[PDB]
Amino acid sequence: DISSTEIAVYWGQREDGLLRDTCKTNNYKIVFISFLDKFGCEIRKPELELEGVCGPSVGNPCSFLESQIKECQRMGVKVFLALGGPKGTYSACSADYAKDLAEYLHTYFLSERREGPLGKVALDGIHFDIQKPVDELNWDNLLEELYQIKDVYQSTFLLSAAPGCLSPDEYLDNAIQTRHFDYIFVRFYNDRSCQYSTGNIQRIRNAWLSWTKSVYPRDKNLFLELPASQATAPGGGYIPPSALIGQVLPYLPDLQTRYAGIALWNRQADKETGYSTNIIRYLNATAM
Repeated sequence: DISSTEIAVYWGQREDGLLRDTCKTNNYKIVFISFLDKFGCEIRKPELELEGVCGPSVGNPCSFLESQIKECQRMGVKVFLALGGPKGTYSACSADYAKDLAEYLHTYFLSERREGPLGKVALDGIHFDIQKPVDELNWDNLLEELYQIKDVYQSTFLLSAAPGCLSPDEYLDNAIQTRHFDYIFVRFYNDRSCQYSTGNIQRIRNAWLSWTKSVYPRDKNLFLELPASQATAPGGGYIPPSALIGQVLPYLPDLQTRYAGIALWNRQADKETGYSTNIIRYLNATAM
């Protein structure tokens, strides 16, 4: 229901501030470290670069984040690594590379097995933000390979995706049809066919409906990914918090069985506008 809303947020740029500060707000159940955005056939050991935050090009090692990640986790925040995003050159390449990459993710991010880009960590999941890949092949294979690893090691890490709001998604449909994703964060913005606009919820309600049919199993596994400010939604889709709570959420089909919460693009914008804070105030403690 609305009261059980969980909030995820994207973090990974200078303007987002500290990962620690993000987690310690208590506003978020999930933080996506964003993004591993340079990988593909001949990239044997992908390197993490967080814009203005860490990586070889910045001169501050991403491994400094290990302690912050672990404190996030200790206070119950799930920390995911997000693949892809709006920039970079990324490809799952081939069936073979999909296995190599899944193993890399497991070894270096999901198991504390070796020192990796974020230090020695076991992240809570891998998030497929496949919005601008080289192309559409092999994302299903990557997901399959990660899913199989989880079974090999009886791991608890989660797998999630962020498709666009018109179903079927051009890049992620085959992956989503495997049913291996735990969570789907549908990007209801930058698309007039399926996003909110002032006084008009029909397109977003209809798109949500479409996604409830498209995504199996029929669990509480669907989130709305939304921009946290008008400026992070140049193509539209921003939903004022009062409208989200009053005009949109109550009217989502299968709200009571499918709705898990929302994700906010991005931490900087959320800080600027107070979006999640306001959401929590309303949906949370509507009556104390």
